[PDB]
Amino acid sequence: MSAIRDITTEAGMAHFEGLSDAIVFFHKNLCPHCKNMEKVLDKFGARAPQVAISSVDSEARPELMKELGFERVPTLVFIRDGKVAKVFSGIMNPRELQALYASI
Repeated sequence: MSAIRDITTEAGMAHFEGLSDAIVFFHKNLCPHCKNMEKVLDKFGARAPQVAISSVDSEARPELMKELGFERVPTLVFIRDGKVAKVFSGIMNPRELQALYASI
């Protein structure tokens, strides 16, 4: 169990138009690599109640990835005022993810 769950039911620009401060993780089904970042985001969100964090299957949501320029990779996307304010593809530890968020 963790606070980071797959949401396809509302995601992308039409959900971003409603939000003030949020984070979306574009994970994949097969690849073991994506599965780690959920545990990182859980520990990151546990001490930050005021940000809306979720994940989303990039193989179910490929029409969005076309607009941000993503290929097939574990991408963290950060939304402020409904605008993409910060973005990166890959994995990191929860110590260093604090500086990534602080940079925004």
